[PDB]
Amino acid sequence: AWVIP
Amino acid sequence: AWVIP
Amino acid sequence: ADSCIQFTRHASDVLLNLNRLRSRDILTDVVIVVSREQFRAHKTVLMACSGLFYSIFTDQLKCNLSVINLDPEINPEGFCILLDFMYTSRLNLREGNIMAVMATAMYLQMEHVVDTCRKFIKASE
Amino acid sequence: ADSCIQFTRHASDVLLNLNRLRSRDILTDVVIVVSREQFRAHKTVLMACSGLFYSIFTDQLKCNLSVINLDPEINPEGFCILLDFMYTSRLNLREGNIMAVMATAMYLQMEHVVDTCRKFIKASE
Ligand SMILES: CNC(=O)[C@H](C)Nc1cc(=O)[nH]c2ccc(Nc3ccnc(Cl)c3C#N)cc12
Ligand SMILES: CNC(=O)[C@H](C)Nc1cc(=O)[nH]c2ccc(Nc3ccnc(Cl)c3C#N)cc12
Ligand SMILES: [Cl-]
Ligand SMILES: [Cl-]
Ligand SMILES: [Cl-]
Ligand SMILES: [Cl-]
Repeated sequence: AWVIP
Repeated sequence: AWVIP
Repeated sequence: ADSCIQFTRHASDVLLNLNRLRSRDILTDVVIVVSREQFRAHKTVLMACSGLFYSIFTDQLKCNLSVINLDPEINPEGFCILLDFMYTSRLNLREGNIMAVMATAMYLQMEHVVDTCRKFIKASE
Repeated sequence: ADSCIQFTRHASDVLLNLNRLRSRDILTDVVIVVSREQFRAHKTVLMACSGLFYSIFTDQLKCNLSVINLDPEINPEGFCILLDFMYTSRLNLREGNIMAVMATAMYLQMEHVVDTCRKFIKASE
C-alpha cells in the first residue's frame, strides 16, 4: 503493498 | 512505456 | 513466449476504463443490494477482486442472477468504499469508516484490504 | 476523497484474474471471428483495450450481439497476439509477426501497440 498515491 | 518484463 | 515486451501502464489503464464503463452504466450485468442501497457493477470485476463474488458467480445457478442480496449486517457505505477500491485500487480508509470497511472486506474475502485495516487499527492502540 | 491509500498491485492482479476467467471460459460473452478462427472474450475487456471494440459494444444494436466478425483481411495470429496483450499487458512481438500485429492494432485502434510496432520497424531500417 500500500502507498500514498 | 514499454519494458522487458 | 518469453520474448514478450510489456506495457507498464496497461493494467491501470484497463481498470480506469472499466470504472468509466461502471460510471456510465455500460454493460453492467448485476445489481448488488446492501439493505436499502443498490450498486450496479460488472460480475467479472467483482469476481476478480473478491473471494465471495468469485464463489457466487462460478456457481451454476447464481452465475445467472441479475440481483445479489448481501447479508443485512453489511454496511452500505463500507460496501461502496470497497466497490470503488475494486475499480480504482484506491481505498478511502478513515477513522469513521475503518471498522465497517474491515468487516465488509472480511465478508467479501478481500485479504489485502483486511490486512491494511488490521495494521491501521493496531497503530491506533 | 483525496485521503485514499492505493494498493500498487491491484490493477495487475485484477487483469491476471480476468485472464484466468478467459482461460476457463467463465462469463465470456462474445465470440470474435477472424476468418476461420474463433476467440471467446469478455466485451468489457475488449472495450477497455480497443477503440474499435469500444465503438462496437456502445452501439445500441451491436452491444447485444454474441458474435462479431472482423474484416477478412485481419490475420488470426495477429488478433490472437493482441487479445493476449489485452489480457496480460505482454505483447509477443517478433520479426515474423510484426507486420500483421501492427495492421491488426491499427484496425482495432490500439495506439500504444501501433507506436511500439512503428519504433521496432524503424530500428530495422
Ligand atoms: C484464501 N482464500 C481464497 O483464496 C478465496 C477463496 N479467494 C480470494 C480471497 C481473497 O482474499 N481475495 C480474492 C481476490 C480475487 C479472487 N478471484 C479469483 C481468484 C482466483 N482465480 C480467479 Cl479466476 C479469480 C477470479 N475472478 C479470489 C480471492
Ligand atoms: C484517438 N482515438 C480514440 O480515442 C479511439 C476512439 N479510442 C481508443 C483509441 C486507442 O488507441 N485505444 C483505446 C483504448 C481503449 C478505449 N476504450 C475507452 C476509451 C474511453 N473511455 C472508455 Cl469508457 C473506454 C472503454 N471501455 C478506447 C481507445
Ligand atoms: Cl435475478
Ligand atoms: Cl484485496
Ligand atoms: Cl449474435
Ligand atoms: Cl494499446
